[PDB]
Amino acid sequence: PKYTIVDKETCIACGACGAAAPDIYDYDEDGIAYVTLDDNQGIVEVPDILIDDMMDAFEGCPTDSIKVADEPFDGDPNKFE
Ligand code: SF4
Repeated sequence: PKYTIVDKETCIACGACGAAAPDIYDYDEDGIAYVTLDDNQGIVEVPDILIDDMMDAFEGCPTDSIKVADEPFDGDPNKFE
């Protein structure tokens, strides 16, 4: 499976990821992206049909703030660093 999460500390509120994958990423009041599937906890598996959109958003993020993994993040966007 695949899991995703936003490191909100490095996000620059550019708007690209919600356009590339609107069913996965949205923005808080401050314009900072988060994963709507699981309230940015990195615990809900991304549906198979959405993986291509997720990878588009991941590759397109200017500051490498979107994370992807094959194992849950359990709330920590920096788990795999
Ligand atoms: S693409 Fe990256 S920097 Fe831009 S809003 Fe999404 S997470 Fe933030």
